[PDB]
Amino acid sequence: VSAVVGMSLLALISIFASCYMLVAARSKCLTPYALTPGAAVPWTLGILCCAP
Amino acid sequence: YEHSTVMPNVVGFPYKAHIERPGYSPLTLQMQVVETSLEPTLNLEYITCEYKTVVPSPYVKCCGASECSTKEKPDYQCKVYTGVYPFMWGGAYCFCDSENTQLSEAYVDRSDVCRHDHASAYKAHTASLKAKVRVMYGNVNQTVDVYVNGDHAVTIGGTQFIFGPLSSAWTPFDNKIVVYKDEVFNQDFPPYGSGQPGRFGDIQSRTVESNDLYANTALKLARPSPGMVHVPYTQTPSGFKYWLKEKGTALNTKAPFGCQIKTNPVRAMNCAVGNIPVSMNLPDSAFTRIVEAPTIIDLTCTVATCTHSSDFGGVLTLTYKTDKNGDCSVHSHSNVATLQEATAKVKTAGKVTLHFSTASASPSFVVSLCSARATCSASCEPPKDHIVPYAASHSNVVFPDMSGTALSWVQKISGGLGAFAIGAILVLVVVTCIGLRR
Ligand SMILES: *[C@@H]1O[C@H](CO)[C@@H](O[C@@H]2O[C@H](CO)[C@@H](O)[C@H](O)[C@H]2NC(C)=O)[C@H](O)[C@H]1NC(C)=O
Ligand SMILES: *[C@@H]1O[C@H](CO)[C@@H](O)[C@H](O)[C@H]1NC(C)=O
Repeated sequence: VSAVVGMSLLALISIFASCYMLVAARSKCLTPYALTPGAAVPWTLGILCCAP
Repeated sequence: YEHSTVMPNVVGFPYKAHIERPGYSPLTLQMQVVETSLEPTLNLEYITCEYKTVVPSPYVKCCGASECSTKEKPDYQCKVYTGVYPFMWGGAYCFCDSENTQLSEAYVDRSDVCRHDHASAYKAHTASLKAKVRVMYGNVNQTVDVYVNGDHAVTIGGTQFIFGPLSSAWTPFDNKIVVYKDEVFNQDFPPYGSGQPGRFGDIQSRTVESNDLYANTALKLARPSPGMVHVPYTQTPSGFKYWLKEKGTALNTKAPFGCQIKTNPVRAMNCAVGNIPVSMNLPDSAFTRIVEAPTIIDLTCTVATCTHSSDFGGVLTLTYKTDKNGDCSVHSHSNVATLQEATAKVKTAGKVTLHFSTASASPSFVVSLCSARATCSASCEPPKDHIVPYAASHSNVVFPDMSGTALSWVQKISGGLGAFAIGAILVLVVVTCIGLRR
């Protein structure tokens, strides 16, 4: 039971960390276009990453 | 050749020893222990046995007075009483109505069966160990008695064996013990000369033949009843009988490790604990040269069936090719599984079968047939029987091999998670690099 719970927590923290880091990477990639007055994101980056 | 090995201290468990010298065929020694005796050094300090009270006939003096002097006897009690009128079957004993005196005295001395029935007390010390070991190899098969202390060297078949010292210094006997007939107890006892009435140690003696004795039993005298001749005395009963009534729980039914305790001399047997180092010096005549030994090439192993249990319920088959028939030495290089046979019968057919015992879900081990070496992996099924009367015949290991099913599942799950993490970190790195280039 200890081994099962330990493996489950390790897997959960791994997947959560990977997802959070991917989301942070997307945010850091798409931040500058939101700060530029006017203009717009290209549809390629808007399809690869969900752009509002 | 000087070689060293460690053997687990379990009675009845066979042990396989491998000897490899370059230029000669490997040799396997079958070693076993048949009985182990653990004896401590004892120094007697006293014994105890039931006592008796000696009281002589009272002295009656008519028309006079008496006065008794003290003597050197254990718990000697004497007293003089005035104003007595003794009576007998005929009539009065003296004319004097109220000028008679009676002297009474009593003491205590060890019983006449103290030599045959007694309980001794002992102080424990460091304990030495003696064992009996059966050794077989080749045409030699013999049992020898050894002192496991690192000193007693035994020569069997022109071969020198040295044993011990034991790796754990553990004894079941506490500092103070009490021995009675066939029973030993780890109960403390009062020191010499400080016994108390009604309990253990009321009567004390240095040895069975000692002439001195220490007694403390609260022997009290009383005044005789009028018109009678007798001596009234009150005394607490013997503490030895009370102790025999309520001695407690014996060590024979309480000792750990299943040690069998026996007396005369006080010792314990079959104490399964620790392990013994052994060192052997072998002659060259007992081995075989290579060019007389068959050469094995392209050795491949497989498993027929496996059911882990205390028995030998596992069989495997080995495939080979040689140049001449003969006898080879077979061994397993891991304690995960244990083989049964030490010598293998090699022939031109190229197929042999072996038995083994194991306790893991999926064992993997390296087998060696003469000079050739191969690997064996298997999957085993649990047994159905619950209770068996024979002891386990394998080392206790349960950790599965890295290639087992469960560990394989863990492995691909971990690999997938690691691949996902590597992809994520690579994506973050490239994003941050292209960001910083700006
Ligand atoms: C015979 O009996 C008389 C008493 O009837 C004893 O005399 C007593 O002796 C003691 C010893 O000194 C005296 O204290 C008493 O006063 C005596 N009694 C009388 C009545 O005189 C005498 O000793 C006895 N003799 C023998 C040989 O037993
Ligand atoms: C070794 O000798 C003992 C003594 O008779 C015997 O019981 C035992 O079976 C022998 N071992 C073998 C392998 O023959």
